[PDB]
Amino acid sequence: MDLILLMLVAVGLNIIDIYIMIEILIMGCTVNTIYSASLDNDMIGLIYSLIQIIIAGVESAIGLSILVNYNRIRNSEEIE
Amino acid sequence: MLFTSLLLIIVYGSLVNKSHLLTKLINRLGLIIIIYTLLIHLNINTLENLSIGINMFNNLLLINSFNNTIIELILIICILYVLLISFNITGLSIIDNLNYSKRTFIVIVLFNIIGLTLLPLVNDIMILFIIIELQSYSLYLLTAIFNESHNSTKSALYYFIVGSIASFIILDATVSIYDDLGLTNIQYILMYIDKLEIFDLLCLLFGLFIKIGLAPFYSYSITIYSLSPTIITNYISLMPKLSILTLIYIIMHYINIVNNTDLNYVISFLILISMFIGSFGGLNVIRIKTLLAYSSLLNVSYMLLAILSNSNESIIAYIYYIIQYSLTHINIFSIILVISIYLPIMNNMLNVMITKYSPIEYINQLKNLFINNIFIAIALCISIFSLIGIPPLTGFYGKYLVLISGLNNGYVLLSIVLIIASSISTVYYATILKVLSFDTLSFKDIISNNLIINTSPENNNNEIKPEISNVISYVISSLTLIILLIIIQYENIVKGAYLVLLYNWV
Amino acid sequence: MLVQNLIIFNIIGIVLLVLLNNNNNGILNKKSLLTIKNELKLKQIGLIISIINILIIIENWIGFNSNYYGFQNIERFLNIYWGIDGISLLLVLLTLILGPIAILSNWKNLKGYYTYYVISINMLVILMALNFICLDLVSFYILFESTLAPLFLLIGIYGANNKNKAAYYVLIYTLASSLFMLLSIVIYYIIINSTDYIYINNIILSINLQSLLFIGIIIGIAVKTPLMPVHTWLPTVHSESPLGGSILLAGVILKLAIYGVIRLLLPNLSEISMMFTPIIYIISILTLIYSSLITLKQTDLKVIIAYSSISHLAVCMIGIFANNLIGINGSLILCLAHGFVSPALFILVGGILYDRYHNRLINYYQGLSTFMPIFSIYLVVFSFCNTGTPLSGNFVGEFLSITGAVIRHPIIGSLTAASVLLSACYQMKLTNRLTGSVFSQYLHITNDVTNREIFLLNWLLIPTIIIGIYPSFVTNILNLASSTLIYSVLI
Amino acid sequence: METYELIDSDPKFSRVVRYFRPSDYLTWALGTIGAPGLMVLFEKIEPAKGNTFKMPPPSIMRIATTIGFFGGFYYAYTSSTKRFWGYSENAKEVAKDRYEVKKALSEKKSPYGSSLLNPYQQDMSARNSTNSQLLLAIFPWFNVANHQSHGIDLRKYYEVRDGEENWNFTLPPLDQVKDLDVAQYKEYSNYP
Amino acid sequence: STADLYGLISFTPKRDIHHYVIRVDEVPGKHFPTNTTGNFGNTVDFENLEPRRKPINPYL
Amino acid sequence: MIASLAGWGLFGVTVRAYQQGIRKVPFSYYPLGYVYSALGWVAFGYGFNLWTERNDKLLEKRVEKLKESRNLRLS
Ligand SMILES: CCCCCCCCCCCCCCCCCC(=O)OC[C@H](COP(=O)(O)OCCN)OC(=O)CCCCCCCCCCCCCCCCC
Ligand SMILES: CCCCCCCCCCCC(=O)OC[C@H](COP(=O)(O)OCC[N+](C)(C)C)OC(=O)CCCCCCCCCCC
Ligand SMILES: CCCCCCCCCCCC(=O)OC[C@H](COP(=O)(O)OCC[N+](C)(C)C)OC(=O)CCCCCCCCCCC
Ligand SMILES: CCCCCCCCCCCC(=O)OC[C@H](COP(=O)(O)OCC[N+](C)(C)C)OC(=O)CCCCCCCCCCC
Ligand SMILES: CCCCCCCCCCCC(=O)OC[C@H](COP(=O)(O)OCC[N+](C)(C)C)OC(=O)CCCCCCCCCCC
Repeated sequence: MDLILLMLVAVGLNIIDIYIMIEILIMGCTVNTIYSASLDNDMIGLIYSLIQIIIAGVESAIGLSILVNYNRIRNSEEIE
Repeated sequence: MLFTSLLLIIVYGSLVNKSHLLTKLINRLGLIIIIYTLLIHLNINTLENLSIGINMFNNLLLINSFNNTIIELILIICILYVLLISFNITGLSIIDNLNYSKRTFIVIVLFNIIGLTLLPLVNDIMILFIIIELQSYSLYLLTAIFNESHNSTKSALYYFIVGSIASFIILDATVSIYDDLGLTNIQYILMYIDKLEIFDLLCLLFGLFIKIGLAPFYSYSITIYSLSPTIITNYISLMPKLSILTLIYIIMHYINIVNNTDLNYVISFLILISMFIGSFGGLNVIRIKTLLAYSSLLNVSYMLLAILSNSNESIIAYIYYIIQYSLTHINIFSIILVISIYLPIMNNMLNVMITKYSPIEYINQLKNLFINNIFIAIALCISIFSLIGIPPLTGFYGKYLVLISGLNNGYVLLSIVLIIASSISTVYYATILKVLSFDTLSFKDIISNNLIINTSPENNNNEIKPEISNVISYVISSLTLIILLIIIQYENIVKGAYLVLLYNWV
Repeated sequence: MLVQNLIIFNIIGIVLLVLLNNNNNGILNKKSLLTIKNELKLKQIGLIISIINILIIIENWIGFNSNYYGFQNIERFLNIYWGIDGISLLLVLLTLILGPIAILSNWKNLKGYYTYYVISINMLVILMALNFICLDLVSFYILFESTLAPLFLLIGIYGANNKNKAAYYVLIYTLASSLFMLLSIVIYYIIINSTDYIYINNIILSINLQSLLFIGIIIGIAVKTPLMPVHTWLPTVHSESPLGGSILLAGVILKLAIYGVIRLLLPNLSEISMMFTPIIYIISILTLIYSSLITLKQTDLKVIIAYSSISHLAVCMIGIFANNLIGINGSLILCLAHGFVSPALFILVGGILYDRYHNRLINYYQGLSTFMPIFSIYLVVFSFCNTGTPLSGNFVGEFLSITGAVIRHPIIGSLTAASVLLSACYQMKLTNRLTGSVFSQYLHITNDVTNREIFLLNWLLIPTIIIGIYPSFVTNILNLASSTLIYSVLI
Repeated sequence: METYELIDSDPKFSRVVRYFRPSDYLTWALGTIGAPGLMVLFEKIEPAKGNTFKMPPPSIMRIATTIGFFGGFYYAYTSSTKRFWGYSENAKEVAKDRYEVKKALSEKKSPYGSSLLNPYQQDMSARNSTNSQLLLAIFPWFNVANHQSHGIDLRKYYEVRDGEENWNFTLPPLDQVKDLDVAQYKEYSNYP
Repeated sequence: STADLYGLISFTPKRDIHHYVIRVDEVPGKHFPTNTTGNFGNTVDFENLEPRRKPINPYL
Repeated sequence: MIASLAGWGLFGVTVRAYQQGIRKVPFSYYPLGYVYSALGWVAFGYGFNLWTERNDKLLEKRVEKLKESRNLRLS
């Protein structure tokens, strides 16, 4: 069911919904890293997992700021 | 030098008052920083010492002669770009003040230069993910530096989403390699190069192919380059390719150890499509930056053929091609920024709107450049004929060396296709030359008192006032003659490329 | 003492013209004295430069040994080796001779920018001349395609109404085809590590690889001679390019394909050249026959001359691919003779009639001998030279090329004799119309051929007659060089 | 390849600064004043605003000197480092280094010096700082620890070279020198 | 001479899974942050370590 | 080496001369610019010659090892 690109329907029809999809996709990689590190008893993989969480948080902030300013520009006359 | 000086500039810029003059002088400070960085790097890093390859910072980074050459190229090209914002490009306040409006312009560039230089040096999958995001985030900020521009913010929104998906693919590939092997250091992974899924590295390359606008992911790159300001498009369309292509060559160098034929075919398939879209795509377009975006896609495809072959001749071909293409890229965008002073002023059909961010936006805005400035027009013609591949310009030798690597490794189909694509792309390349000069003899006896340059006041009616500032005109003059007169020193330059080794030794 | 002096002097010549004309361009609103009389003092300097270029090769000609086998005047310059043999020496002289002739043709018939035109013409003459004295494939290709950039701008700026279409045709036809020749050159540098003339001539490659290399090289050559069916660009370019551009294109550029066969095919791909010879003859014979019949239906005056060059160079291709000395010498003789008669026909059509009436349609002209007797004398004489009438160099070239073709292939090579009839059919039908009947009702009486146009016609006619009556001036130089190109094992 | 004797693969920050030649301070001073000079030079080449020369404000001159001060020191630091690495002529540095090491050995003191870092941290610190000068132009990182991974053998300091006989240095065996790995694991093999 | 020179440089030596360059100069595990002596599965003795493979410098 | 640096200085004059045409000034405008331009590329030419001379030494040393590798292959 994945090869027919079923996930393209589960994503909503708003720009912020695309942002949510990216966070979920990146979160799946981090969960996989924790899964492998825990089985191996490897703290190096848990270091990688922590880095992925911190880096993904930075990505969300930058993307939101661009989207905030993009919404600001349209409602920017502010004559009142 | 970069990191320490960046912190000082960050604090200093926020302390002094907000003004165009201080921002321009701060931009010159950034120019000195990059120049000092180049001097320090050249003092300690040499080609001979780095031939073996030296690990750094607990083997997280690995520098060799191949990596060092690109870093030196990155610093040099960044110096030429800062000259645009550190000096006048047209001499007119209404046009030039855009570069001096944003104080964080030089700060964001210094952030990206750190990412660009460290990316080819990555030796761990963890630091690979960290650095690729460091470079990607800096590009998003630079694309959105003009936050009062609707197109600039829209492009950055597009850039963020496409790059984030590519970063996820890159992260997904590295995580899958860790699951199979449990190791994060690349050199440790090379011990198991014959026991890991080699198509996981193809997933890694797919993320890198997105970040360089390769087909089928070309569409976002063309849209972003056309909408972004010319001063921003000049950076974001060249700098990411300097570092990512170098990293792709290293990854392909490791992949060729197992020599997976299926891996080569998939990359060949993407190169074949990129040559089709790169050539036929630019045939029917009216924007100059849209035309250059297709030109960028086509030339990256030519370099990828050298990268895919990954042999001794590929090192010579790639190093030469990336250096000469960057110089041609700088020269063309430098001329485009300057020639905005020859635009006629209305004093209407098609209701054409031109903004201050992209004064030159259409190919036909280059009309009568042969009459307006014969030396600048010839400089553009030399650059365009280099992209075509007319010998003995720098462009011909780049394609000549790429063909050598492609045909030596047996890529007969791609070599023939790249030459058909070159002929097809010559059509839109020649269109630029047609606009510049083909109406010279009919418009020689014409009067133009409505040009932008005509609005510039004179000093005393006796001073010989040049139309162009000293710095930008000198850079165009230097780059044009290097492209034209490469035959004089071609033999020695290739000998320098002979000594760039990626673990060849003997 | 040749390439170094030729490049340095011409580069200094280019700089000298640029400094003088572009000194006062700084929105001075000036008048200046160099621009007086349509920039006479700038045209004169460029004309002097072309004359000096001829003297440069003459100094090396004095030391040329016709009894010495191998390249002479071997020189290292720009990391490139340069040399001269019998075949190269004559082709260089022809290229440099047409320099002043091309400049003098557009002396006072350009709308402006004479300095740009003069520099472009001299640049093209030197670049084409250097292409005959390079000693490797890479250097051959560099000069083979370097002429495209000056020529593309020259046609697009100084061209006729359809100059835009002509500029696209010459740029794309001659580049897309030459790139296939570059592929064969790249293959040589991959498997032999060198593209030197002497080095690659001694290497025998596999019969399949020679077939692939021959096809790649012949595509670039066949488009440039040109041969059917890749010839359609040439009539468009000639009918729209300026007269000086037509002279260089018809007199020099089309001869690079014949010289390319000498350097790139015969001594290095000798085994596959024998196999390809029947195919080359079939293409060239059809090129000769079809072009002559197509010329009978053309209405543009300059297009008719353009198609005539295609038929003659088909004979040159036939002669040069014959595996005997008679065919090879005749092909080289015909190239030199065509290098003078063909520009003269363009001068008569595109330089004399066009500069007065500005219309190239054939329906406007008839009975021109009534008020232009001097024009008709040269038109008739050059028409007979173009048709291969004896006492002209074209006859010597055509007869030996036909004879060499019959020696190479008695059955199908005999068809080359049809050039004697077919060439007279279209050339005389044009000349008979232009001189016969009453003077045209659509033309006003005006000046006959002036002194400047008399000079151009006379000094293009003189070499043709000298070569035609005493071709031993040319044969003696060529005999030793041409004998090396023959491949045969008689036992 | 111009190669010389290897002194220290990871020289200490104090050792690099102490071994500065007079030219190293000269290049440090030129870097300090060069950056303000370049701002003057850039204005002379093309003024920031207008067509006439205008001196940059003193606030720009102060920050430019600070940038040049760190830039000059980094250049000097790299030049001195190559002498320890052997990439540059270091006969002056070899003689000074050998005298210091022999003096420390004669006192039964480690040439590297006592460290607050345990055996793992000393090795870890060396891995982070070794060859980090290659990226000193990108970001700084210095060896500010007394670790024992310097890529040399203390045995080569026992042989007497020319001009060192008059030094009158007596060298005890390495196993009797404090703060050395060969003289620490006496009771336990896993604890120094 | 030029043809001979280019043949040497342009020749790419064969690489496979049995012969290729790995840039590791030492064996890890001599010191761990804590609990260095684990299940005694580390059989590599650093007191009797054989000489490592050294990288080749063609310019030296 | 003087002829080499003379050529580099000649190249620097060409760059300045080409700059004058771009800026639309007479070629005698500020003649001191040619002195600055020539000396700038002389400094680049001096460094370029050192780069090429150093590269020739490195190439020869590597060629020796390549010939040894080729001899083993041809046996
Ligand atoms: C002697 C000298 C010879 C020199 C030239 C040699 C090459 C000659 C090429 C001959 C083929 C092209 C000439 C004929 C094509 C005419 C196109 C055409 O008539 O219309 C386009 C056609 C749709 O037809 P339509 O738009 O409705 O036009 C009305 C027709 N009654 O649209 C179509 O249906 C075309 C099919 C769809 C597009 C297919 C594209 C796939 C790739 C094609 C090859 C490109 C290879 C490029 C390689 C480099 C780039 C990878
Ligand atoms: C053999 C090596 C030669 C290489 C260098 C040649 C000179 C380059 C031009 C610099 C000077 C300049 O641009 O000057 C312009 C000159 C002078 O023309 P003008 O009528 O006075 O100019 C008009 C000004 N008016 C109207 C006020 C008088 O015209 C040229 O452009 C001629 C030379 C270029 C011809 C070919 C162009 C494409 C080259 C592509 C290379 C692959
Ligand atoms: C192997 C030997 C190769 C020889 C050359 C190959 C054919 C060259 C055609 C000239 C085109 C030209 O001139 O481009 C210009 C022409 C303009 O057309 P126009 O004349 O104005 O009429 C048409 C315009 N209308 C209808 C308005 C009147 O635009 C084209 O056609 C654009 C497509 C050209 C692509 C050429 C790529 C060739 C790939 C390599 C061979 C497979
Ligand atoms: C209006 C203007 C129109 C155009 C006019 C053109 C006039 C040309 C001027 C004469 C030049 C001259 O004489 O060059 C000669 C000099 C000295 O050569 P060498 O040191 O022996 O080098 C060896 C030369 N071999 C190999 C032929 C023997 O080379 C130069 O300096 C080269 C100039 C740089 C060319 C650009 C390519 C190199 C870029 C390096 C960084 C990437
Ligand atoms: C040792 C190596 C460096 C060379 C020494 C000189 C450095 C420059 C400082 C002098 C002052 C200056 O540049 O002054 C500025 C001048 C003049 O500009 P203008 O437009 O006439 O100004 C108008 C002034 N009026 C009104 C009086 C006329 O600009 C130039 O001449 C530009 C060329 C820069 C120097 C050459 C650099 C070459 C680098 C290329 C190598 C990769």
